[PDB]
Amino acid sequence: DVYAQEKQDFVQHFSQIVRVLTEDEMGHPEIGDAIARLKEVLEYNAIGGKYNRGLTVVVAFRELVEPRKQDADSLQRAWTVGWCVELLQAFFLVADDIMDSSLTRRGQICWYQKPGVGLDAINDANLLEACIYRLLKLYCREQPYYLNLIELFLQSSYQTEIGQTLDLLTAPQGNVDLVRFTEKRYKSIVKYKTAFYSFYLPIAAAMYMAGIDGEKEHANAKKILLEMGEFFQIQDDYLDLFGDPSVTGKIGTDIQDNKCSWLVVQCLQRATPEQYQILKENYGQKEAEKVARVKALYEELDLPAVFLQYEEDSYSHIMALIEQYAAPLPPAVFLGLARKIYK
Amino acid sequence: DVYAQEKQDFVQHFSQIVRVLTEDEMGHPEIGDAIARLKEVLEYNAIGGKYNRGLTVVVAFRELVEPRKQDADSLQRAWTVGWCVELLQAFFLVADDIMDSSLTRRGQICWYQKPGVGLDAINDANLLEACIYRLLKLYCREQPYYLNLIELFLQSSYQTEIGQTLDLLTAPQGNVDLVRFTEKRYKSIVKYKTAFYSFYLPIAAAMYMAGIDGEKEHANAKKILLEMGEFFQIQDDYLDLFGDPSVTGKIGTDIQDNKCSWLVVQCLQRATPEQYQILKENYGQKEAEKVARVKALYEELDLPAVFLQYEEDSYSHIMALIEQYAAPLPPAVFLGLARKIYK
Ligand SMILES: O=P(O)(O)C(Nc1cncc(-c2ccc(OC3CC3)cc2)c1)P(=O)(O)O
Ligand SMILES: O=P(O)(O)C(Nc1cncc(-c2ccc(OC3CC3)cc2)c1)P(=O)(O)O
Ligand SMILES: [Mg+2]
Ligand SMILES: [Mg+2]
Ligand SMILES: [Mg+2]
Ligand SMILES: [Mg+2]
Ligand SMILES: [Mg+2]
Ligand SMILES: [Mg+2]
Repeated sequence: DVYAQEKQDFVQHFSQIVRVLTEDEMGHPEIGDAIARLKEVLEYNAIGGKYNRGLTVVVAFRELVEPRKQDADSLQRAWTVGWCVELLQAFFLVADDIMDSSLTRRGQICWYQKPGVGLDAINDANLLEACIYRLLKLYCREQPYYLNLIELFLQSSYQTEIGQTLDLLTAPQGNVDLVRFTEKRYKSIVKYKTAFYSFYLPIAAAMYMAGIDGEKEHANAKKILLEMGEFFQIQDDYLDLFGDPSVTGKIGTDIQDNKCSWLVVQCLQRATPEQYQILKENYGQKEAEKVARVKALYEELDLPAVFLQYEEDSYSHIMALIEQYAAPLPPAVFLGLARKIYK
Repeated sequence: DVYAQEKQDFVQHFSQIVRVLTEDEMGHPEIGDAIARLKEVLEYNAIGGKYNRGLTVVVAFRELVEPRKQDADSLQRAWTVGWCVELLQAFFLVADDIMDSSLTRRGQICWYQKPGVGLDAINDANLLEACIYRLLKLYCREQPYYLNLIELFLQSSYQTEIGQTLDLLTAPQGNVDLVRFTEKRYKSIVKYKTAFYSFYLPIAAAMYMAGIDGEKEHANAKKILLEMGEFFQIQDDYLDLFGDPSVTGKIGTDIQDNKCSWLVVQCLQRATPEQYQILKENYGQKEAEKVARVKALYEELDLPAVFLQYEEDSYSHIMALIEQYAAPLPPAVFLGLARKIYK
């Protein structure tokens, strides 16, 4: 497994990331304390996930750059850009945990819930974002792809924030939202909030690094990668309720938070008028027994079996798209990523 | 007054800003609702201030570009970059109001306190930031200063966030912070959190637009502008307690929030050991009568008279720096800005 090959080296590069985001400022002692808080934020929030998004940059970089061109410094730029994707994820999750009222993430208490943090985490999150652009500058400023990468990271943030905005608008707290939970809406939300940054962004970064900047090549990749990202979010929604928390590292809140989850969309498609009422009376509320009634309804409509069927169909579909749109890129780029997310 | 001259035109340009941040996406109807929320965020949070930071870009642009070079399109790029500074301010204040537990801003209830907003304002704030880079791209992508401006806005966010981090670390909630409130610390905080973005950023943007990109020219400007920004923050601290709220548009929270304010630093420099105890027992707490005891202590040490003296000295100092460091730039660039902030 090519991801598992490259993991140790990727993670080991983190202490260099952190040294450089501190060595950058030994000329300014007055900001010493702030830099120490930054280190602590990086350590708590950039570590402990699966690193799939960041590793995708590195794996794809290997497969796209001719190996005589993979010198020490280029590899280091690749690992650094991979870490920039992980920093963007860390930015997003720290903020999302506050907005979703979350408890745990990656198996530990959410950063904002730590005593002494609280809403200061808003600034913490934005420092994570700022780190991306400081790394790009320190490591890629003289490369012909520098501007492409900056604009890709910015554009990806914007798309993700537009996605989040739709996610929030579709889920107002304390209000019966069932009319709004449709398939068309669901697919838009997830395209913008997850698919661009989690799937297009890292492969696109590696494309740009390898000097593949053509509009058609990017557009072809993107047809594959946005569909994979949609499946990824549906799986994330399913696991929010049916996953095992010692594996997912987090406790699901989608029903309480009134979310336009794939599950609730599937539910609505199938429920009898009576079941529609159960959903209505119980969805989007804090009360544990209300949450449980919803979950029972989902199990009564074999939504877990529906998810298992959908996963097999989506896998066939994604593979068909790799057949249609991968060339001229190595199909292994996309296949290694599909292996990481299916089963 | 050159600021007052250019104001009407600046403000009128806002509806174009908003049209372009919406016309940009008529090819993507699925995100329609999100774009409507964006418009609403822009309207509530980018409007109602004094526009000094954004206007500084435009005023400075006029004074630095030779007028035969001030065509219709260049002016429009100037007003747009001015609006990018105002968007950055709007980003910062929306987030800062949540973190400082604020009530009002610019004479209306803070965005996050509106019913139905709450911590969704975190995403709202970040959309404001994203707008900057979308405007730079749409209006300045083909200009030789494009990258300079992107890197200046990013670097300015980073510095401001580092400043904020020091502000928060120096003011932990529910803890007696008096030992940490020193002059040296105070000056660092304000340099980073306010001075870079409020004073260096807008003049630097206009410098870059006029093709003045030299390291020494930027460094000279910056010596002037960071000192002005320090005075600006001290005045902001003074007004937090002693300003009239129908003028400031906001209610001050520095004493409750346990802030390393210029006032508390001045207080510590002057208090008898007994007064030091009053401060200690009353600073940083929610209780209205505790706040009032602190204010009475400040008045007992004639801190308002100390501020009035300091303002006159700082004004003389800034003017001396304009004499030393303005050339080769027109001194009117800096003088018009000092007129806007002193008295
Ligand atoms: O990991 P999670 O299950 O919590 C997913 N988290 C996730 C997925 N896709 C995008 C985000 C995200 C990104 C930025 C956000 O706001 C910050 C920009 C200000 C909020 C959420 C967060 P979700 O809440 O959508 O099920
Ligand atoms: O307008 P205010 O009196 O409230 C001043 N506001 C202000 C001045 N300088 C910088 C900020 C600022 C910028 C960004 C912030 O956090 C966002 C980056 C995430 C928080 C505060 C806010 P302050 O709270 O320092 O007296
Ligand atoms: Mg979440
Ligand atoms: Mg979420
Ligand atoms: Mg989820
Ligand atoms: Mg404030
Ligand atoms: Mg503040
Ligand atoms: Mg203030």
